Amino acid sequence: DLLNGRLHMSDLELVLIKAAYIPDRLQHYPIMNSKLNVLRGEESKR
Amino acid sequence: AFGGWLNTQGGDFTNGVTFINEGGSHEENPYQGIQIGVDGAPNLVEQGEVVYDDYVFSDRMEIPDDIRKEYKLRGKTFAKAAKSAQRESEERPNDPLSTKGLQAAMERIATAQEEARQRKEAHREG
Amino acid sequence: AFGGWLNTQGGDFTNGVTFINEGGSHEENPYQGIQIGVDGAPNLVEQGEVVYDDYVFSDRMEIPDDIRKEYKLRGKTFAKAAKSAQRESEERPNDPLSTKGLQAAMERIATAQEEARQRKEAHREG
Amino acid sequence: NFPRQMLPFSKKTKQWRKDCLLWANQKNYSLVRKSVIHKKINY
Amino acid sequence: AGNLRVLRLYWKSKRKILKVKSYDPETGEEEWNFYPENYVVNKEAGEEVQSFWVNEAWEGTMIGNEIFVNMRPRLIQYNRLNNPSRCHFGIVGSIYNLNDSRPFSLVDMMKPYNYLYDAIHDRLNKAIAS
Amino acid sequence: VFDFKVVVTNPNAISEIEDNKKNELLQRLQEMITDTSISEDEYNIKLEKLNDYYTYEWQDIREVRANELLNHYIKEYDIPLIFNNGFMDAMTCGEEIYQCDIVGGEPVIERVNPLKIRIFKSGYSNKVEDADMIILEDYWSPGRVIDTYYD
Amino acid sequence: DYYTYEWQDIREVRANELLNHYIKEYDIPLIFNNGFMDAMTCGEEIYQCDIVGGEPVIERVNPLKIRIFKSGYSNKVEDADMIILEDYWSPGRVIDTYYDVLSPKDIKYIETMPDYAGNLRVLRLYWKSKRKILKVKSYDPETGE
Amino acid sequence: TLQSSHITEWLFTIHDDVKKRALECFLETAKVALKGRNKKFQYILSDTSTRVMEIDGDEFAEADYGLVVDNSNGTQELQQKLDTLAQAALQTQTLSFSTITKLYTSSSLAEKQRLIEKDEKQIRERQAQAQKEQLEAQQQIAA
Amino acid sequence: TLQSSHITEWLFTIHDDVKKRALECFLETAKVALKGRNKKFQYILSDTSTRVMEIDGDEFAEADYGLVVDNSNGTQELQQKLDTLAQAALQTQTLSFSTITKLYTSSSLAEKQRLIEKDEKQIRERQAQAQKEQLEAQQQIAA
Ligand SMILES: [Mg+2]
Ligand SMILES: [Mg+2]
Repeated sequence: DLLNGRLHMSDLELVLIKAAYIPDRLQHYPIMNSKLNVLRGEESKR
Repeated sequence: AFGGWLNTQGGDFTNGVTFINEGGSHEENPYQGIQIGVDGAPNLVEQGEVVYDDYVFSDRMEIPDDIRKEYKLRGKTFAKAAKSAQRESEERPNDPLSTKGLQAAMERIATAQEEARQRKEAHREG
Repeated sequence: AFGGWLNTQGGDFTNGVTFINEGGSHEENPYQGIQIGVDGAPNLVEQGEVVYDDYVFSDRMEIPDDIRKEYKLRGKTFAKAAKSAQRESEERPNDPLSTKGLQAAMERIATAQEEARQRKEAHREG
Repeated sequence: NFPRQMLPFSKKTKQWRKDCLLWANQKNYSLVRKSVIHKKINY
Repeated sequence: AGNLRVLRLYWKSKRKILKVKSYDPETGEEEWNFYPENYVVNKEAGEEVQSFWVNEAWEGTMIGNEIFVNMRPRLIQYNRLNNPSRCHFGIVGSIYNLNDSRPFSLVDMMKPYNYLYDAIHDRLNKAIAS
Repeated sequence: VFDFKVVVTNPNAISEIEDNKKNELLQRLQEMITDTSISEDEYNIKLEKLNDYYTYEWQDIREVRANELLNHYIKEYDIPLIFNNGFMDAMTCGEEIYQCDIVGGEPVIERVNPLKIRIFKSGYSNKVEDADMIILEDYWSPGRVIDTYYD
Repeated sequence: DYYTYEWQDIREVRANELLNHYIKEYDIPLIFNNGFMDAMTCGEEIYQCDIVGGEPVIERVNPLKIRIFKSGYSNKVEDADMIILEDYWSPGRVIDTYYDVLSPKDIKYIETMPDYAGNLRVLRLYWKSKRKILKVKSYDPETGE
Repeated sequence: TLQSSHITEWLFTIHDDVKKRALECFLETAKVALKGRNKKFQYILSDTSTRVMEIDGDEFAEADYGLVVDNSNGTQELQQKLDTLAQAALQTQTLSFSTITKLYTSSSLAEKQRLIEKDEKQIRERQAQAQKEQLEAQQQIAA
Repeated sequence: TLQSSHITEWLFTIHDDVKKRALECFLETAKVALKGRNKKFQYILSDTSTRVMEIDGDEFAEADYGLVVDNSNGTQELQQKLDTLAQAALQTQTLSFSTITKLYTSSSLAEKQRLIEKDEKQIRERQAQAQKEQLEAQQQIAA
């Protein structure tokens, strides 16, 4: 899900939401995708 | 022509059976027949008969019940029996199973007609 | 067809046994049998017999108790004994152990049938 | 209701195929595709 | 405009076929073949027959609401040599997804940044105006 | 680079059935050239033309036919532009779909809009060919329906 | 020219022919790329080999849809004794894989489902059973070996 | 820029896979189209190509006959090797300019392979028979 | 970048091992599928390849017969050596164009090895019989 751009707020804190809005939910910025993309792209051209 | 052909998608696909219609009986046609080809050079056919792999199914003839029960024919005349055997192949000329089934059914009906013909000529000569 | 075959995963795998079924007795078949192959050219077989490695196991013949106790057969006929010896090999035709066991059992049953036929022939000529 | 497809070829008549097409007209969800609204927003 | 709604349906129907076990006349080599349901098994020759239901691709097109055209099995059966049930339509494609999930396209990952860019540049435009 | 050629996966793999089919094709061609050639006037020309096919194989003839079909239609339809448009759509949606069909008796290949296709009954399958039911709803011009369904 | 060949050479030629043809046919490299991504995400890379329709096929297994039991702290998947693969297949796929064994009752079951997606839960069990086999010691008749 | 190209090589790889499958589907569609009484295929195909359809089994996929659409380094390498081989054959007076043109306008690797083989065989046979002719001429002169 | 490539070469190494084992698995799967009455294998395989299954050793893994799927520097070096050696053999008139194409279209190191050996033996025998024929021609002239 992280690689597909979904952040589970129950995976980084205790949730004291289910509404898809930032004032209580947290944005995800996919900065990990490029790192794995480099390696898979190198795998193809080996 | 809708007889033995599937003219769809801008093409003309055939299952091999040749619906020979619109000409007329041998006696009613001044050239005595449609004259499909030249091979006996006068290869003549009438409106009721159909052809598959250069062999003719007679529409004038009838299937005796003995030959209906074994070889399991459906039509009353041999031509109608082939018009019943090829119905599944008419909508799917490119299916390998349909071609094999048509090949087998056509062989069966051809052998049935040969048996009918030899029986008839034997009875007539008797 | 399920006769000595394991048709699974879109394939046709056999253990070498040929269940020659659906034909009929020698007298009831107009062609005197199924005529599996040409080699004596008329190699005829009936519905109850089974073949392994071009050796025919006969169904009309029975198993003498003397030949039952030695070689440890199970069926009342030789065909039934072959159908009982190859039960394991049907579901696993690829296993090396199954092939070795089938070869050994078929050799045993073949020797048993040869002994039975020899005894019957000697008794009849007696 | 989508008509029965486990039939002989003879019983797959004109009305059967028309029923199939009428069902298709009567109509989406998929397990590995985004919604059409998402794609339209992207475009 | 003056166009016609053309709805084309593709679907895999199920067809009854027969697997026939027949012996080679010359050699004692049992063989296999596939035939339609109308094929009569040749008894008196050892032809064992078993019936299977097998996929078959069908098509049909509605034009407007009154026209019904080309309702038949697809004449292009993308058949395989050994499997009569392996067929499909002319449609070929793929999803650029990860592990059976929905596709997280490039536009999807760039879109939040574009929205933030639009918001910040709206602030910039208001500041310029003021 | 766009060089999509049909290639024999095992060019040095020949079997009895391939040889039999090659012999059937050569016999058929021999009968035809015997029929068309008018009493030795160009019969030897046909033998000269078909003598170089004795060193061919069944797989070679099939590969040749496939290559001429694909080459001609790639050069005709400008298929790489279709693939470029599909690639852009894949970037936008992660879905790249193409339809191949027979129109007017010729084969044609078209790019399916992802918003105008309904794919039903797939098994978490990444490929579109595994789907059991597809609906394509688009608004065609009258000319196109007549060009496709005149017959 | 095959008189100059050897048994190992003929076997190698056959194996290379098979792998060459099927690697070009299936684009096995793309399957390996997807498996590499799955491995980087999970630390797990799995592939299934099977016969479907009479041909050998190769698939990438979802790490979330394979249950591996009775392994010995082994990083390899081949060492497992029981594997359950639970996935949802389309009716077309199950008929494409099991036409030769599906009964008319089962096909009616496929038809008679309500189909409110319309996929079928295909659970496949793999388990290592045990068989009783005999180790028989025999002397070569010609030589006392 | 290479390490940046790695980031999108996954996208390009799936694209090439989709292209291969689409071309295979189009090839099968064309195969079916051949048996539809279209005279266009009489012009873009040769004789033997138009008689392949007469043989049985044309209704099945080409992947089941050993033929696959391929765009890989292997096929491009093979094409390059064949082209340089033909160029080397032109030198040494082994391969004729007409057949060189045929190779340059072939579009099929096996076709050019068989052309090279044919010309090699023809030239070697001509050399052998010329040698025999010279030897027998000398022998009869001595006789 | 090389020292950074070292950081992920462990991932790539285990990936290569998994790929090797998967290909051995697929090879055994194909071996079992061979003996299942499929006509596809008659097209992608030769006659000897289809006849190997008739021997009673086909039920076991190819690893037990001295055959392994391998992608290591040894095999690439052996391929490069064989190809360069064939190129050197083409010049000096020791290897035929047809057999060169067969090497380029082999996929098996053993097959191309045997092709090179066969061509050597054939050409050496032809050379030797040429010398013998010339020598006896001179001898009978003198006689
Ligand atoms: Mg032309
Ligand atoms: Mg081949």
